[PDB]
Amino acid sequence: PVSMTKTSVDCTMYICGDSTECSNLLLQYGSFCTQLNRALTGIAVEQD
Amino acid sequence: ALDPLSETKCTLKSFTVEKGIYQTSNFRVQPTESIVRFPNITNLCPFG
Ligand SMILES: *[C@@H]1O[C@H](CO[C@@H]2O[C@@H](C)[C@@H](O)[C@@H](O)[C@@H]2O)[C@@H](O[C@@H]2O[C@H](CO)[C@@H](O[C@@H]3O[C@H](CO)[C@@H](O)[C@H](O)[C@@H]3O)[C@H](O)[C@H]2NC(C)=O)[C@H](O)[C@H]1NC(C)=O
Ligand SMILES: *[C@@H]1O[C@H](CO)[C@@H](O)[C@H](O)[C@H]1NC(C)=O
Repeated sequence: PVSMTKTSVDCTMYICGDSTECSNLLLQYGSFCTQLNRALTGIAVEQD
Repeated sequence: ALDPLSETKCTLKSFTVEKGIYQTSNFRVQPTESIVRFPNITNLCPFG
C-alpha cells in the first residue's frame, strides 16, 4: 500500500449540523475544531 | 468577510499569506421558504 483515501470532516457541521445555538455552545470549547481540521488536512497532503 | 483573500488572511491569523491553497470556510445553500404539512383533521380534542 502507498496511500489511503483522503477524507475531510467538517467539525462544525458534524457536531452541530446547521444549528447556530449549537455553534455558539461549541465556541465555548476553544479551538478543538481547528485542530481536528488541521490534522485531517495534514494527512490528506501526506497522501499526495 | 470582505473578500476571499481577507478571509484567508484572517483564518491564518496573519497579514501575509504565502503561495498555496487554504481551506477557509464552507459553502452552504440557505433555505428559502417554510413548509408545514399537517393532517386534514380539524375536530378539536375533547380536553374540556
Ligand atoms: C368547560 O366548560 C366551559 C363551558 O361550556 C359550556 O358548558 C359545557 C358543559 C358544554 O356544554 C359546552 O358546550 C358549553 O359551551 C367551556 O367553555 C366553552 O368553551 C367553548 C369552546 O371554546 C366556547 O366556545 C366559543 O365561544 C366563543 C365566544 O362565545 C365563540 O368564538 C364561539 O362560540 C366558540 O365556540 C364557549 O363560549 C365556552 N362557554 C362558556 C359558557 O364560556 C370550557 O372550554 C370547558 N373547559 C375546558 C378546559 O375546555
Ligand atoms: C383535506 O382533506 C382531504 C383528506 O382528508 C383531502 O383530500 C382534501 O383535499 C383536503 N382539503 C384541503 C382543502 O386541502
